[PDB]
Amino acid sequence: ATGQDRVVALVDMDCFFVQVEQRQNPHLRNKPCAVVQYKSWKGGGIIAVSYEARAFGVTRSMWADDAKKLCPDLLLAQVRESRGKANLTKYREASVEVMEIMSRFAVIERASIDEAYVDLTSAVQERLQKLQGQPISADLLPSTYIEGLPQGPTVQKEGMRKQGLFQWLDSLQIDNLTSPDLQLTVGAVIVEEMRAAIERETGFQCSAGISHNKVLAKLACGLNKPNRQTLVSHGSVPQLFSQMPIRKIRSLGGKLGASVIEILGIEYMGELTQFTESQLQSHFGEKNGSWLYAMCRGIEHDPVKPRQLPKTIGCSKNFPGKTALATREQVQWWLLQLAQELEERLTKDRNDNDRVATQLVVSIRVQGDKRLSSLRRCCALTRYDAHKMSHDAFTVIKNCNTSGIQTEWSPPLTMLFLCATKFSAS
DNA sequence: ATCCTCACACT
DNA sequence: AGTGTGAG
Ligand SMILES: O=c1nc[nH]c2c1ncn2[C@H]1C[C@H](O)[C@@H](COP(=O)(O)OP(=O)(O)OP(=O)(O)O)O1
Ligand SMILES: [Ca+2]
Ligand SMILES: [Ca+2]
Repeated sequence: ATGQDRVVALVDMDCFFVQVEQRQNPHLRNKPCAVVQYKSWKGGGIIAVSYEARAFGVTRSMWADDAKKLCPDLLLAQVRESRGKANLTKYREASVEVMEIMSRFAVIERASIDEAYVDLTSAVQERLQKLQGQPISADLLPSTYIEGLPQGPTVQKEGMRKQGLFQWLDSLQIDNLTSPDLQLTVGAVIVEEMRAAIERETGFQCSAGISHNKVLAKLACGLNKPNRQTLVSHGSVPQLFSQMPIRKIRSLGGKLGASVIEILGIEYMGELTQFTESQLQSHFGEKNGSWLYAMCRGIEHDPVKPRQLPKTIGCSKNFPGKTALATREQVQWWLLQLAQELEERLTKDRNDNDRVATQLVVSIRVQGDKRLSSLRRCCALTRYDAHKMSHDAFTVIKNCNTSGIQTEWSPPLTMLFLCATKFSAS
């Protein structure tokens, strides 16, 4: 079981929110620019950064005022605000554009607002039969890198890419319709078409990874950005993983990746191969150890889920520091703002996707607590009605109020969160 | 004071 | 049902 059964692609829009504003505002194209939300505090937090601005070291999470110190000619687009909070509608809608184009080629899994996995196994099969037995020309792959090539016995980047592609296509066994390397190559030709279709029909540029599973696809995608795709073959994995830091593989970027590194005394993904599956399972659990055992050999079976629609519709606002909501009527007003956006997006969903949400999830944070949420509670969602939702949300969080007064809210609320979930066909 | 999101595992 | 992790 070499884990070469499937062809999987991960497509990822290049600096997506920036492109969305650059498409709409041509003055911003091919310039250092970023997208920010909320202008008042330190110029606004940066959530997306064009590749021109990145070369000055501008990053996400920075304050816009500080980014202007790194890049004085940085241009800024501010996220729409509605009802006193950020409104992402323009980007969800531009996201819909991209998901619908990709869905014309294969079944996709929406992984985030701007990336989708594609299972190309079947599409590659059909294309292999229409392809008689004729060779794959390099012109079919004008923006594809083959990771690990060129090797063996040109100083500029496009030169390297071409030499690597040529070495790869020279040794392609195009007479064997079951060689896994042929299938990825044909998968990559389809992804070139997918990416040309996206750019022509939206103007949005993107990168893609093509491999045999989701984690290699995602890893491959970020090896050659922007506006390029990378094929990571099963055979490339030992050299690729030998110096790949663990935290770079999807889901090892957090506490678990930190435990793998610490407990085992290792640094790179390839070092995991020296351990038995029983050993990995003993340190990290049955499923995490089985998964680590196979993943460090480049094998993973997580399937491409057929799901293009989010499972939850959510809507939240932080109230940091001195702004924490300390009165009962303050908490009521913002729950109404939240419910009002929620209601408007839910009714778009019902009309667009023939489904209804049946459960309302209310979360709050409390000043003094350490974590994202401090409490989560749930009631029934029977009506796309902003007042009822916010009345029901208040009902189910009223007793969190440690205050003895009735008009006050102690401890003050630092976050409000409303989430419709548990959708059913309608 | 990166804010606002979404999926999923664990219990 | 509620919590926590990991990601965009
Ligand atoms: O913390 C965040 N808070 C609010 N919004 C965020 C956040 N993190 C990412 N986002 C939004 C904007 C980003 O454009 C889009 C895709 O995210 P993401 O793929 O990670 O980065 P990106 O498309 O901007 O650049 P790139 O893929 O070329 O590295 O998600
Ligand atoms: Ca992405
Ligand atoms: Ca992206």
